[PDB]
Amino acid sequence: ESKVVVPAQGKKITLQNGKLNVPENPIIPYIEGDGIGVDVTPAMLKVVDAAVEKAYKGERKISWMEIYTGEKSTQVYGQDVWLPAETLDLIREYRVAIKGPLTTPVGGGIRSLNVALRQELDLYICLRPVRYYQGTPSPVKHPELTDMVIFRENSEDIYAGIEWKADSADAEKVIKFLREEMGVKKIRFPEHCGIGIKPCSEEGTKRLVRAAIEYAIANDRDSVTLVHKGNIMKFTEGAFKDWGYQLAREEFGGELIDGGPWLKVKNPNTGKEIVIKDVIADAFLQQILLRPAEYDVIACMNLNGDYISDALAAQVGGIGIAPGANIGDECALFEATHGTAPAYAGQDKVNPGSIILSAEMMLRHMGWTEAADLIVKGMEGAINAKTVTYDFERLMDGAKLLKCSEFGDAIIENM
Amino acid sequence: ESKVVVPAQGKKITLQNGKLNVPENPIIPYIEGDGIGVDVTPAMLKVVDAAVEKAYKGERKISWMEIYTGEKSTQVYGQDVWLPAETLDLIREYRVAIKGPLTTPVGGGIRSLNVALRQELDLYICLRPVRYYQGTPSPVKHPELTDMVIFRENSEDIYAGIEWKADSADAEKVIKFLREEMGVKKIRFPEHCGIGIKPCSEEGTKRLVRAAIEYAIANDRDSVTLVHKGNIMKFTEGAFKDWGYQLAREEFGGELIDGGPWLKVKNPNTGKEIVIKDVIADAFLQQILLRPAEYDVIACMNLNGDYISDALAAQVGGIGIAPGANIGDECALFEATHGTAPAYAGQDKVNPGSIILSAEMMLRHMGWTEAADLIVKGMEGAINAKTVTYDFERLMDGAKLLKCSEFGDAIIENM
Ligand SMILES: [Mg+2]
Ligand SMILES: [Mg+2]
Repeated sequence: ESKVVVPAQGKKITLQNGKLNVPENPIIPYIEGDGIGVDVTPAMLKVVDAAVEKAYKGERKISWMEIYTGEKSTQVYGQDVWLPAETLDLIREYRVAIKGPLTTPVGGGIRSLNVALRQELDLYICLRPVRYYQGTPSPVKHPELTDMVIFRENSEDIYAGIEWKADSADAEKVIKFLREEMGVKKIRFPEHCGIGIKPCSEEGTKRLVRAAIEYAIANDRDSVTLVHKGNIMKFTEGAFKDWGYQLAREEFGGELIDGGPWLKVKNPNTGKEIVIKDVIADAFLQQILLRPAEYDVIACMNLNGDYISDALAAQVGGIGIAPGANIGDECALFEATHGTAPAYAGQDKVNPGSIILSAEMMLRHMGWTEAADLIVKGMEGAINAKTVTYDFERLMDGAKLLKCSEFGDAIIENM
Repeated sequence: ESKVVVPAQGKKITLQNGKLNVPENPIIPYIEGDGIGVDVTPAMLKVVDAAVEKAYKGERKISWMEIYTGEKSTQVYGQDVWLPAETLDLIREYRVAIKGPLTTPVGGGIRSLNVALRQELDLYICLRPVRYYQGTPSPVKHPELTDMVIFRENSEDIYAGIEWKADSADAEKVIKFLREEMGVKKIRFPEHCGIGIKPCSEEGTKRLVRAAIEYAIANDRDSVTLVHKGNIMKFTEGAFKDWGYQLAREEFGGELIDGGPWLKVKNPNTGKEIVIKDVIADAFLQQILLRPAEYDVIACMNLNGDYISDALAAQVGGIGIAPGANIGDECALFEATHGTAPAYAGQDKVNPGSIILSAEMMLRHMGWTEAADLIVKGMEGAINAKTVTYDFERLMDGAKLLKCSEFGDAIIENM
């Protein structure tokens, strides 16, 4: 029944002792993505192929394999198949995959497909690196001061999707339990009240922060900031902050700075002292504008990560080019972060920067750093050449308007 | 036992049929506020007195009455009295009060005093008007495009303070109920898991949005945008959005624009069609930078309001001068929005702009619009004269550094 055709030439990536074993001909699954995925994905495929072809001079080559999810899944596999079991099986099986913009339909009680993928594959790490690309028009005066890496927790928080509708039997049942058995007196209006649950575990926190610190060490980053709203949500957000610092101490030998609360972890490979600190979420949102240079690697919960990532993107003018990744212990799915933009779908005019940069993250994740570097090199040259897509062009003077595909080429030309 | 001395000259404000009856000599309670409250409050008192003295030419006069809350409450009433019952009684009794920056101690299991005040007095409306003041240094290129009014829900959300600590008996009890009786399977890690509850009621939503729309009408504002994360939290954030639009239809005759989802409410007094729309929270955080002019009156839940208000403030360079108000059906408490800054406490160097502007909101709320206008007029002249405090001065060239008190005078001089 499967419509997924595995490439004749191509070998599956394997995982052993926590390290990926990537052949020179890896099979990489890809989900086109709804809307503009039809435009961005082809550009991504061409630039990636160019990047690897150039980097390894024909020695290596990715064997792309199309898998389905979203609007296209229904057209391929049928009426109500928005996310086939095989897609989860395939991504897991092939360890590394990429996808275009996805959307979840309303009216059928279906929940976020993007979240379905993250949660079902236990892709607990949402990696969002936000940096500025010289030349990109931005709403701020000094976007270049932004060079941060977002480590957003992907398996917990209010995002779990645990909630009950107002007036429904369950909502009543839960509220009754809360007020009567839990002695909750802080529910301002118990009647006609929708209830949501916000979970946070020590293990969930530890693995995220652990991934963030290990990243700072690996990339010789200056600090890791734990963002949270612990002053209000002590047992969830405050706990995240507590466990974050605790992990820094327990596993990385973090020592106290001054009289607290900041810790310092000596990079075992560079001798550099990485600062482990924290800031309240609402203040952080101000500090990213006021003092962006003071920050680097960020570790936060699901919802905050969502907001923080979007805010950072907007500032540097990367709302349409922000790369993203969902990493887990067995597999990883890279994705275009922007929406589907159905109105422009098919016009070959949208900016492929997001998906392409996410593919650069993909290559780097596969250890193909030379190819990854070629993509970022291309991006910088193209953007800096003011030869861009409409979204950039409309905010500039003397820029050359390029089509989605044409921008792809521009990147290739600048490799 | 009370140490609160009521002014001999002065009359209490009364409320009838929803309207305040403010005498020419109203008694207005004020809480100094911890830290820099010691600096900002005196400046606020002097500027307000100057404003009213000038506006009404001696006819009217506020009789300030000091009440206590926070660090000062303990020094006045005793060891563990951070928030005396009389403070809540007094604010309620006098209908209108103002306060400096407040802080909640850690280690004693005490929860946010600021929230204690809002929730206990049922001050369900957190009004945060964010506008730019020509002259204030800002991190963005066009802060002048920001002229928004934030209507943040104050009695519900994850802010209610409903939560249980990881490994505690209650947390286990709740999680057990959730998994076993509620059939919850989305809790990634049930063990060592802190749990929080996020409530949202139809009534809580209706009164907030109702206050927001009535405000747009009263001030002839262009639109009301409902911010939310309904695509993930359907039964809480999505519900807020649903009830918001429903209210617009049910009580203000909102008609559909195009094919939805936007509605239009004709201002009964101006004939202007106010647009009722919505945007996902994370996108809004980007849209405030990218398209600030497209927005005006915002209606959102507690947590989002916190983030949105802080973000807007930072952009326009008003992190230290953003006014705020907690409005309810019986009383209202205006407040300095910034933190206490204990390090500068007593130095007479902090910017009093926040508390002063919050006092301008206070005067306007009392119907003393002439005095309110004098304060904003003073603010504009002082700021525009580049005769400012350190926080502004440090980011400018050729500006005259002024002390906290001195800036107060500058405002008065510009009335
Ligand atoms: Mg998003
Ligand atoms: Mg705050």
